[PDB]
Formats: sequence, structure tokens, C-alpha cells
Amino acid sequence: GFLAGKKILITGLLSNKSIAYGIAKAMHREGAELAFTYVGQFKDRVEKLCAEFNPAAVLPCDVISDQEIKDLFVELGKVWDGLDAIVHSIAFAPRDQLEGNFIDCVTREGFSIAHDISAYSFAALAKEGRSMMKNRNASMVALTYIGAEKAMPSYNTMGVAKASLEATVRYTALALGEDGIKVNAVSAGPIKTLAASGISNFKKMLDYNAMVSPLKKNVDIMEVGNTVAFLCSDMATGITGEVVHVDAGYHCVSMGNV
Amino acid sequence: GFLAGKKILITGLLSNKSIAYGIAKAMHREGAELAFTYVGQFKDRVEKLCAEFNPAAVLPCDVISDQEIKDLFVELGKVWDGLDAIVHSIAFAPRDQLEGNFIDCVTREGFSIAHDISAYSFAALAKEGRSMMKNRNASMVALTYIGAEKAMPSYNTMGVAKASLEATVRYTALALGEDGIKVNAVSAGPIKTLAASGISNFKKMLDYNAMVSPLKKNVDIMEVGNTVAFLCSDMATGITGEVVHVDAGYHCVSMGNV
Ligand SMILES: NC(=O)c1ccc[n+]([C@@H]2O[C@H](COP(=O)([O-])OP(=O)(O)OC[C@H]3O[C@@H](n4cnc5c(N)ncnc54)[C@H](O)[C@@H]3O)[C@@H](O)[C@H]2O)c1
Ligand SMILES: NC(=O)c1ccc[n+]([C@@H]2O[C@H](COP(=O)([O-])OP(=O)(O)OC[C@H]3O[C@@H](n4cnc5c(N)ncnc54)[C@H](O)[C@@H]3O)[C@@H](O)[C@H]2O)c1
Ligand SMILES: COc1ccc(Cn2cnc3cc4c(cc32)CCC4)cc1C
Ligand SMILES: COc1ccc(Cn2cnc3cc4c(cc32)CCC4)cc1C
Repeated sequence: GFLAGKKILITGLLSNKSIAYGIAKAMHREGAELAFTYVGQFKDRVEKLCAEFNPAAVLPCDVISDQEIKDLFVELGKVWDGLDAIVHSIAFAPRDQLEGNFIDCVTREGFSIAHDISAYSFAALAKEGRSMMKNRNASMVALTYIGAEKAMPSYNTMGVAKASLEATVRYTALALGEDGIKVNAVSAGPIKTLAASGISNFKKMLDYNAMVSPLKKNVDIMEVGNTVAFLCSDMATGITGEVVHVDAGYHCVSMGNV
Repeated sequence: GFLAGKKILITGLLSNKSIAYGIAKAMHREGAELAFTYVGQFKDRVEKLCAEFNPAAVLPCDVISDQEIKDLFVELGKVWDGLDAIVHSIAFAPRDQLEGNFIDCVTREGFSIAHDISAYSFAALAKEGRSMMKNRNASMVALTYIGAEKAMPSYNTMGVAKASLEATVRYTALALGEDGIKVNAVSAGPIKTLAASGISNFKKMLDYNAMVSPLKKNVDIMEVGNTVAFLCSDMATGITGEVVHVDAGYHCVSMGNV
């Protein structure tokens, strides 16, 4: 596999349907040694889910806490000498932030919380993981949505946070490039997941994409997963600060619905 | 290999140093059956160069002629049933178009000729190759430069043509998506090639990139090659109408201060 022997940490595995699950499948297939994080009381769920992937570790990390992030790389640094990649696949905003009108529903705290978890957490992982990733063609890949680029209904504060994430990807790439670390993001098309079912009429947003995009379809977690895998390989060492759209071509059209 | 049994046409192989050479190396390693094009009197050069790649065909194609493009898919259609990918790696503008001041040097014919060969030729290959590429998760990949996005010294009409190419990539993706064909471009960082030595102080433009970009380096033809390969694989079926920068992260920075 093109990830043979590489040591990669995966965040945000929560379900059979999670994008992280797809990323894991791809990376396992390609021969990576994987470690997974989990939040609070999902310990048992995640341990069972990712068992099939032979993880070198399944450790607690709520990216709300600087302490846990620091402890993550302590515990991880015990079982691994160095680390080849980090996969950021974490997003949250309080539910009141995703209902209807952006200016109506937006709040100072919901804005803060969404950025803290969905954007800042990335540079945090980069901050603490940096020394384990020095000079070994290491890699970081964040997950983002086109809601960062264009104003959309319902996405609201999450869209603003995603924009924050993407700039952070860029500034993390400038910061970590001197250590040979590459930093990139995959902008996924909508996928039916646990985070996804946190918004109202998803089945049709998902059908709109299918109708209006060039390949007339939705992307699966393997399409996204396989792309993340590539971006953590020696093949992608010319690529950093980049956003690769995996959305069946949605990003490149306008009015494609005649 | 992730391109096992796939039938891919490669244009613009001219040298040991060509981007196409790197693309070939990558695709061969991944188990693709390859065919190559050549212009006029380079027959012997290209035949010898690409011998190592076991080509199913080495055929003449000057993209200036609609007839030759049509004949290419006739001859190719003889030795292959269908075709999985086309790799566009062709660019030209008259030398008078690349000296100094854009408005000084630009001409109606140089503008026409550059677009004809560097941009139109892509939609031409798509036009004629379309039937051989129907409903088999087929792929097109064009090579482009950041001169398309931003105004640069010397690049001039070639920059304008590259912008034309990138839009053509987008419109070809909308056109061919219904047939399951994906269309994408790789925006390569500067690389010391035969086309490249057609501009004056390349050694330093190449050194500026190395200094100012996040990974503090230049990309090699394998980094580009390996990315083109990926974009022609079943792993990239969620990706179309996209421009992936392979430029050591140059695209994402401003003011690498000196
Ligand atoms: N579903 C989509 O349409 C889609 C599209 C583009 C991008 N994405 C992005 O992909 C990522 C993965 O989401 P998903 O769609 O697989 O949904 P998911 O619900 O399966 O995963 C989201 C993850 O966020 C994690 N998370 C939330 N708060 C956390 C915290 N405080 N600390 C640590 N982890 C926390 C959860 O464990 C969960 O695994 C997200 O960044 C998301 O925005 C999703
Ligand atoms: N060298 C760089 O810095 C760089 C950076 C970004 C993008 N690119 C692009 O990559 C592609 C390949 O260029 P390269 O750098 O490998 O150099 P190269 O000189 O090896 O390749 C250019 C190719 O164009 C072909 N060509 C010229 N006129 C043609 C015609 N009329 N019909 C068919 N083919 C014709 C030549 O045979 C040649 O193989 C071009 O699209 C180029 O703009 C190069
Ligand atoms: C414009 O319409 C949409 C397209 C895709 C998605 C799915 N989607 C993508 N990233 C996400 C992050 C979160 C949620 C959903 C996420 C809930 C909290 C955290 C959501 C919307 C509103
Ligand atoms: C920042 O300035 C540059 C970076 C890269 C390149 C290399 N380069 C890329 N595509 C090309 C096409 C042609 C030439 C060269 C090409 C000559 C014939 C046609 C050129 C310039 C001016």
C-alpha cells in the first residue's frame, strides 16, 4: 500500500457512516498503522468500531481542552516514536446556530464555540503534534465544506467557522513547511452522516447536489477517504495549503440546473 | 497498481525532463497501458524515450490539425476497445509573446495561436475521445500554471491561454460528467524542462519558488506525475472540474518576505 508503515492519527470517528470511517478503511487498505481519538462517553462505541483497523491506540481527546490535546501526544508518543499524519475530521456548533436566518440565530458564544472546535482545534493538534512530525514527510489533512466559500442556507456559523478552518490550514502550512510537513484540506460534498442529520432537509440538499453537479451524483466516504489517504502519501509531497474538492464537481458549476 | 489495466493516452512527451515523462513513470509503475503522441519530426526521439513504458501505440498528433486529432482516435480505436484517460500536457505561444511587457508584446495572432494550442486542443481531444471514454469511469487531466490566476512577468499571453485552458477544463467537466468522465487540471510549480528553458531567468524564478513557498523547495516531475496518476484512478471519482496545485505550496502564500 502507498501508506505502508506510516503512523497516522484519526480524529472524529463516531459511526459506521462517519467520513473518518471511510478515511480509516482507505488508510488500512494502504498499510498504515492507525490511532483513533474519541470524546467522553463514546469510548466503547469507537473501540468496537475501529477494532477491525488494528489500532495502535484508542485515546480520549475532547479538543475543547488544551490539556487533553497535550496528553494525547504524550500517550501516543509512548507507543510511537514519530508520527506521519494527523487527520482532522471534527466540527461542532450549538444547534441554535443552524436554524434559518444567519443574523437572527448567530450569537457571540455560538460563534466562539464553533471556531474553537471546528477551526482552532486544528492548529492545536498541529501545535502539539509538531515535534513527533518533524522531518519525515509528515502530513495534516482537515475536512471542510463549500459553506466556507459561499453563503448558504442553514450552514450559518458553521460556514464562517469552516472559512476560519481553511485559513488555519493555510497558515499551518506556512508554519510547518520548514519541518517538511504538508497541510491540506478536503472539501467534501454532502454525505449522510451523524453530523449531517443535525440539519433539517438534508435528503434534498443531498439530492440537489446529485442533480446539479457534473457527475450527477453524491460522493461516498470512500471517495473522500481515498483522497485523504493520497494527501498523506509520499506521492503528494508537492501539495500543501490546498483545498481539494471531493463533491462530484459541484464547486465548479453555477445554474447547472437549467 | 491503482491504474491496473487502464488505457491512458499521454501527450506532450518530448524529453527525459518533460512533465509527461514523470506522468508516464508514475502510470507505468501503477500498471497502466500507455499510448503516446508526438509532433512532426520528433518521431524517433519519442519512440526511443517511451520504449521503456511498453506503449500500445506511438502515434502522430499535431493539435493544430483537427484532422490529425480525429485520425489519432481512429488509429488508437483500432488497438484499444475503449480508453480510460487522456493526459493533456501541451502548451505553446510564439516566442515574441513572452518577452517583457504584455501590452507591448501581445499580438492578435500570438494570442490566437496560444489559445488554439494551449487551451482549445483540450476540448478537441475531449470531443474526439468522448466515445471511447463513455461509461467506464474515464478521466481527463490538463497541465496548467498559476500564471492563469495571477498576472506575472514574462508569462504574458501564455498566462491568458492558461486561464482559457482552466475554464475549458471546467466546461469540459460539465459536458462530459453525464458519461462518467472526470476532468481536472494539475497546476504545477515551475520545473526545469524544454518548454521552461523558453523563458529567460528561469534558474531564479525556480529559486524564488524554492525560497518563498512553505515547503521551501521545487517540485519534481514525479510529484506532478504521481498526482496526475491519482486523478486518473478510481480513487478520484468524486473529483472533477478541479485544479490541484503541485507547487510546494506556493499558491497559498503572499509576502514570503525578501
Ligand atoms: N456530512 C457532510 O455533509 C460533510 C461535508 C463536508 C465536510 N464535513 C466535515 O467532515 C468532518 C467529519 O464529519 P462527519 O460528517 O463524518 O460527521 P460525524 O458526526 O460522523 O463526525 C463529526 C466528528 O466531530 C467530532 N467532534 C465533535 N465535537 C468534538 C469535540 N469537541 N472534540 C473532539 N471531537 C469532536 C465527533 O466525535 C465526530 O466524530 C467534519 O469536520 C465535517 O464538517 C462533513
Ligand atoms: N515547466 C513548468 O514550469 C510548468 C509549470 C506548470 C505547467 N506546465 C505545463 O505542462 C505541460 C507540459 O510542459 P513541460 O513543462 O513538460 O515541457 P515540454 O516542453 O516537455 O512539454 C511541452 C509539450 O508541448 C508539445 N507541443 C508543442 N506544440 C505542440 C503541438 N502543436 N501539438 C502537440 N504537442 C505540442 C511538445 O511536444 C512538448 O512535449 C504544458 O501544458 C505546460 O504549460 C509546465
Ligand atoms: C448548506 O447545507 C449543508 C450542507 C452540508 C451540511 C453537512 N455538514 C458539513 N459539515 C458539517 C458540520 C456540522 C454539521 C453539519 C455539517 C452540524 C454541526 C456540525 C450541512 C448543511 C447545512
Ligand atoms: C513564472 O514564470 C514562468 C514559470 C514557468 C514557466 C514554464 N512554462 C509553463 N508553461 C509553459 C508553456 C510554454 C513555455 C513555458 C512554460 C514556453 C513555450 C510555451 C514559464 C514562466 C515564464
